[PDB]
Amino acid sequence: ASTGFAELLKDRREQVKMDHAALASLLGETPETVAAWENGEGGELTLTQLGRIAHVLGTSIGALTPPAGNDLDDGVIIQMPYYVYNCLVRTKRAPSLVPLVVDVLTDNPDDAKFNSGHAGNEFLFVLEGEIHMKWGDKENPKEALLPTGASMFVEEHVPHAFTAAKGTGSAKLIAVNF
Amino acid sequence: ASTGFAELLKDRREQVKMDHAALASLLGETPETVAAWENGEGGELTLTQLGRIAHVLGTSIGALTPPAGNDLDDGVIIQMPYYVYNCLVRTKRAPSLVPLVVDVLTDNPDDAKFNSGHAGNEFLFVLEGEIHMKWGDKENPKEALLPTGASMFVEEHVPHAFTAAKGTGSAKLIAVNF
Amino acid sequence: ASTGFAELLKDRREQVKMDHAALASLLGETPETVAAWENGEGGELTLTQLGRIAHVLGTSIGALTPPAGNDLDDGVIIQMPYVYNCLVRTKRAPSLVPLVVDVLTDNPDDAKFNSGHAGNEFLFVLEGEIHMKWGNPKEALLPTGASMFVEEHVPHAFTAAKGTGSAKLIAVNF
Amino acid sequence: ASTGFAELLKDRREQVKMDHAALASLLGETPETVAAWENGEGGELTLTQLGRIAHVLGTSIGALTPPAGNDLDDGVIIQMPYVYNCLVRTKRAPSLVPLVVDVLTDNPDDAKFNSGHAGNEFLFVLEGEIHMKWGNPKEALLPTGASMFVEEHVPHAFTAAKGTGSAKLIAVNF
Ligand SMILES: C[C@H](O)CP(=O)(O)O
Ligand SMILES: C[C@H](O)CP(=O)(O)O
Ligand SMILES: C[C@H](O)CP(=O)(O)O
Ligand SMILES: C[C@H](O)CP(=O)(O)O
Ligand SMILES: [Fe+2]
Ligand SMILES: [Fe+2]
Ligand SMILES: [Fe+2]
Ligand SMILES: [Fe+2]
Repeated sequence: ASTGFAELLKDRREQVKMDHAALASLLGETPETVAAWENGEGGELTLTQLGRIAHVLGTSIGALTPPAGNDLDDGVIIQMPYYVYNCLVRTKRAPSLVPLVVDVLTDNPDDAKFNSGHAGNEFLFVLEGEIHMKWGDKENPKEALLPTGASMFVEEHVPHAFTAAKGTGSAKLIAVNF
Repeated sequence: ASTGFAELLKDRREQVKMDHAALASLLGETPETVAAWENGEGGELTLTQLGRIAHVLGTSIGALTPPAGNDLDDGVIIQMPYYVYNCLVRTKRAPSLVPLVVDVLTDNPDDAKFNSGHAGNEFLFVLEGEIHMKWGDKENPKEALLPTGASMFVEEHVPHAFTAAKGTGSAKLIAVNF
Repeated sequence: ASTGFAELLKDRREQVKMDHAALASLLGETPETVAAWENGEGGELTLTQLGRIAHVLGTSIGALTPPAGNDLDDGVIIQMPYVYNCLVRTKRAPSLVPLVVDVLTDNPDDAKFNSGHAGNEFLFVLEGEIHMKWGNPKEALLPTGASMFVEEHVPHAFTAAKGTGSAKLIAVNF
Repeated sequence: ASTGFAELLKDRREQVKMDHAALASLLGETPETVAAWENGEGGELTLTQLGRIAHVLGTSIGALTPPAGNDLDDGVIIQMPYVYNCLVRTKRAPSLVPLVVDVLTDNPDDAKFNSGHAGNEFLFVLEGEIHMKWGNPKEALLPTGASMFVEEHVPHAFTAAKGTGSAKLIAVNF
């Protein structure tokens, strides 16, 4: 984080044609301190201070910090084996990827509590049982009965909810947010 | 396609400050014909001709044609239920999404024929049996044994191959390219 | 175009697990015809036909066609020297449209609005003084040397300052 | 920053099915502390600590922090008027760095190279004549009014034409 910030900070400062002294003057620091940050010593900078640094450099904290990181072994990562979520493999190389095996333990559609929508698309596959899906306007939603083997796609932000089909006991589906 | 091209063409032409006559002069057409295209009559234009139109407008055919389209019902789309691929739900709103249930009928790892890699990331989940996965350099690859319930992530372009574990008969996995 | 399409078609087809025959039936074509397109023989396909091919493959025409192309000389392109005088453009950055605009009207009371662009815009006052209007509009009198940024979709108009005759701006859309 | 982080933290946490206690244990914090961060009280978290929070949540610090912000006035920002004279910039388009460069060296034999930028660059010769070098370099003598495009990462240098004293360019990085 500190090494990444060090590199990114120096890139942005040079990009806006500021020297150490110029940047220091806008941040209540000495140019020696800014030089220190560009040397990896920014580790203890606060979120608040980071916001100010991003601001004077006309950018975001995100632009001054390193990407999530690489946790892959030559391109891949493997994970061994009302609602219980069994989280599947995730990776910093694709942060929005959140795959899950969901056991649905309520078979009363009236218990379907709607989301407000997701950032990111979602793919679903019914592994066991039958699912009663609802989506859209929670006040008056669309509905579908998804039997085992059915597959579904839910676009970003579309609110949804589901339970197992009425009186069918329980259902299991795999849900992949990407 | 014609209506979309009509709108996009007129947008680009105006964006580069060209009038009908100017654009027509670069394409061996009359300005009336270009006006016609911007009126939805470009339907019979050839791929070759489209390439030339994109070229003189300093852009790509893609920039002059409409996006894939919307096949969703209020945000969602549902599909009812050596290798056999059972294609799951797809959508033009997320073209790169290609989910599959793969039945692996060869349990001889020596039969694993490597890919050359995918455009797009890939999430996998072993539904049945045990999978013998290989990835990377086909000449000397990485390998892992994925039992039922295991989940895996393969980064874009990483070549891979798989069969069921030696002498285990057959395996089944769900593979989601996104 | 034909060769780029041949490569992208094959890739997409393989991507959706379709063999020549599978794709051909959906289009009402023979499998040899599809093989021919992937052999670079798709040059005469019409826009409408491309739309059908993209549709059955669940994608766009753009996803099956090559990028703009490269017109740079080792990464560079140069151009030697209301009236629009178009500056250098490149297929490597299509949305870049730099211009030298001659503003020949100096009656702000009669400026006309450009309902907004798709894309941001950077401007620099080359000569004279400009009277800019945007967004009961927001306004600004801008002397030579002044610079400005206009966000995508923001409507705006320009005129030379009241009775100053004319002015020049550099406008860079990107 | 604190409020943006509070919102993004909660969203990401919910996204990975973690309740306050689940996230707190991984960080060696109490669940009340996490609740406090989502209550906008994360202002004093250090860069290193943010790195740990992002790590356990399998994302980047950037994904948990707000966008640059808005400094426009109804979509517009203006700026009234080798030496770099910085023109208008905006947090709504951070990579836009327009400049008026005073080229005070007129000995091409002694130009020095900028090993390439991250991002494209558009240039326009304001005054005098420029001697550009890029990429045994490629070269070009550019009179006033000439314009040019330099693709990302392409090394380049500028000097006024041999013995012409000085020149001025407008360089727009985007
Ligand atoms: C829990 C929420 O109500 C449903 P999810 O997050 O699985 O989409
Ligand atoms: C068939 C190829 O060899 C493997 P896939 O396309 O499932 O990744
Ligand atoms: C400079 C101006 O932005 C040119 P217009 O938008 O009116 O085409
Ligand atoms: C105009 C030039 O591109 C400025 P530099 O790249 O040398 O910083
Ligand atoms: Fe969901
Ligand atoms: Fe694959
Ligand atoms: Fe404009
Ligand atoms: Fe440069």
